[PDB]
Amino acid sequence: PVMADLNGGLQFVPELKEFTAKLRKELVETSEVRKAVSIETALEHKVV
Amino acid sequence: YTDFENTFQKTVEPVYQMHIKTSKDIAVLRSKEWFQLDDEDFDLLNKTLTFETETEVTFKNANIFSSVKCF
Amino acid sequence: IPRETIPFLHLRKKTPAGDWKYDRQLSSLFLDGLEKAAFNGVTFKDKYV
Repeated sequence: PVMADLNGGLQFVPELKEFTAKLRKELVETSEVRKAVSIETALEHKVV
Repeated sequence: YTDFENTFQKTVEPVYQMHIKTSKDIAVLRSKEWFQLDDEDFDLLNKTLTFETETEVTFKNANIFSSVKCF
Repeated sequence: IPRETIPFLHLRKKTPAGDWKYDRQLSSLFLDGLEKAAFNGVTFKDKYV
């Protein structure tokens, strides 16, 4: 029997679950912050 | 009367309360140029803030203001 | 426990790469516990199983 590792070195990243969760939260936060700030700036412009 | 250059107004606004829950609220508040904290490193997270402001305005006509000052 | 020999009973510790390897300190804990159990006995009072 042959065992083929087609994983591209992913096994060498430690604490993979936490690392990927951190990446995901980074992205989600950036998106949400930017959206909220843009909405508030637009509303301030529309009232002023 | 239409002599709006002689007119002005002063209103004591109701006190407003905000419960800062998420980092989104902190980010939005820090975006507003008028929101100024003496301690730039203050931790707004899970804090209750109260705003007690006064607005002084002058007029250019019935519909528009010629100067606005909230503090 | 001799240097460079594995006890017949031992504990293992997971490495950063995620493989379980023999751990001397944990196995020492386990074997000391067994030694105490053999000599003084061990109580399971208040244990629900």
